Amino acid sequence: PLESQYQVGPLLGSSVYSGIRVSDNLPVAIKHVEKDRISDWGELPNGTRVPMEVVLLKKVSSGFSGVIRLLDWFERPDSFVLILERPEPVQDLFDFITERGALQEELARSFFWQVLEAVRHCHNCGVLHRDIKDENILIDLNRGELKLIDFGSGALLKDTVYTDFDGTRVYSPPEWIRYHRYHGRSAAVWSLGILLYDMVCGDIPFEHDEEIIGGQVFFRQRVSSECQHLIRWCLALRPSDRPTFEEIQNHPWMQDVLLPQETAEIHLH
Amino acid sequence: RKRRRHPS
Ligand SMILES: O=C(O)c1scc(Br)c1Br
Repeated sequence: PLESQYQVGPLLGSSVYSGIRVSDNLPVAIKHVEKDRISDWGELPNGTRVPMEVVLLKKVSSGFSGVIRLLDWFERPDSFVLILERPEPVQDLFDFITERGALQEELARSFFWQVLEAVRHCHNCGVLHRDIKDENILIDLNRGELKLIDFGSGALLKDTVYTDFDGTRVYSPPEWIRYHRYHGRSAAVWSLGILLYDMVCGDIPFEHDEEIIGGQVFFRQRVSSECQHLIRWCLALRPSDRPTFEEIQNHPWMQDVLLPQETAEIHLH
Repeated sequence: RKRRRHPS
């Protein structure tokens, strides 16, 4: 019972539909994925061959966190359908930055901190997202909580080298651009530096390969010296020179973060 | 310059 358990509404993007669970009127998002277009396949704790996205979502689904929750899924002849919990009201972080421009550092701090906690949660669950970007972050405008979405480019986390990548190139690290190789955590930290710059400057720093490998970060907005330092550290050209997640969260710019509800009341309501 | 989304 798939069409009987959810009322399907309008297209949110692409193929993802707004919907409501009939059992309790819970807002959901209904994501359809064509079998023919699936890159990596995995097996569930049952041996059922499913899209890796499903595997990764079940591994991070445990509990409450800043990660989108997979509520259910179904297999169809030519597709899989994914049922995700949908915040309401919501805006994704790309549209938010487009409308607001560069974010006040207090707000960027709260947002960036929540993305850090969410990505730590992924890594604790054995999952590498591989496509951190403002487009893949939802803001619950009433609760002030961020949610990481779209694990369609993710992978199981491992300590050895990755040689495949299907995320967003302008958030990919120079070792991928130059050598088509990267390690998971240090590549994640690079994308987080791109995201932090995006937040405090109003757009990402690099559009072209030469910029990505060039190692120069120009600040187009007024940005505090502490924040600039964190960004430049996350964007170190050598992966081993980048900070760990713990070093990011202990950085002086990251202290005295607002709680989510404070964030909503001060900046979103 | 123009701000734009980037595909995966
Ligand atoms: O609009 C979108 O692309 C998506 S993907 C998962 C959710 Br929940 C949503 Br509201």
